[PDB]
Amino acid sequence: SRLIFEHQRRLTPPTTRKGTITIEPPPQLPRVVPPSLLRRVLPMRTEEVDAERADYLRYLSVVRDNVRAHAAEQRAALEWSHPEPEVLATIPGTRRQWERDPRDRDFLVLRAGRHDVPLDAALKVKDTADEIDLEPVAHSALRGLLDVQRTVRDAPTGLDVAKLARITVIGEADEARAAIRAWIAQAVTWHDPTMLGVALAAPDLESGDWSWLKWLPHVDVPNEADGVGPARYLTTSTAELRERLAPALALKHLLVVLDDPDADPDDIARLTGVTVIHRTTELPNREQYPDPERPILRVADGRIERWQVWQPCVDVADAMSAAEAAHIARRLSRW
Amino acid sequence: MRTEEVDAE
Repeated sequence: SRLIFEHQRRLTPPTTRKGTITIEPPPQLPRVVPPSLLRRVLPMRTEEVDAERADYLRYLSVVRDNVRAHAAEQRAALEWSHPEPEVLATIPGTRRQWERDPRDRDFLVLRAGRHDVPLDAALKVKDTADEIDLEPVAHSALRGLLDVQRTVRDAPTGLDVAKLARITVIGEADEARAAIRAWIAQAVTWHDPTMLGVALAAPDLESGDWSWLKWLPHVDVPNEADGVGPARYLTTSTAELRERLAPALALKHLLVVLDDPDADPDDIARLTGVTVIHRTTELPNREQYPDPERPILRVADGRIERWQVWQPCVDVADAMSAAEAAHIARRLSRW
Repeated sequence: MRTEEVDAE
């Protein structure tokens, strides 16, 4: 029925030299004596301090170039490991499909869009002064540097799921199912179908809606045919999906999604990593400062605005379409 | 040492 895949090694994109770039503090406002016309009318004065200013600014330029190289490495890696939700149509073929392993820094991380990643490198200066006054035209430059070259511009974000255990989106219907299908495909595509599992419950499953999990062998079961479908956990009842997963519930990671806002949300959990996803109708208003785990997510036009006290947390969201996911499943069912 | 020096301190 299906072909065979062999565990060819993963390729390595050049990682980050995650060190501690250090910057020398500027000079210390050298005291300038009065010009004194008497000894200035013949035809440690400004010339020397200007020379020193120029030297420090040159040094600063060099450091800026180096940190930009580091930023280039970082964006290169992050683009390599979370491509845009169209290239993934071509990935199921080549030797990079199950290229994610539990030893690798990117594991069970699900891309959702592009915004400012804070440049994991250090950027620490060794300031040792007790409010001594530093030269104005150097300190100004260093300060104006340490704020714009510290955060990478729009970069592939990460909605990691290895330490969330619950995701609950809020907002319009299909805008939600978009980001959901998006990162759920991005998840299944990179990791061995023998390593992580997914579950579904929805009323109109086979209508161009959640049907598309048909050809999915990530939703599979061990030792069961179900006639045509791998496991076809794809259902409409909640506790029924639980029972279909009750033996599978026990590490193969589990990803249970629920297109139903009602029908007893939070009824399996609340375990040790098995993640639940549930689209909700409406929000809490005074949540007790939601834990970074099991958080709240609102879907704007192109934002995925987190819930904190609105901290958009994504400025351009990654959205998928239904038919695209359909063609994804179709292509991937081959190997 | 110029007067204008200490006056600056």
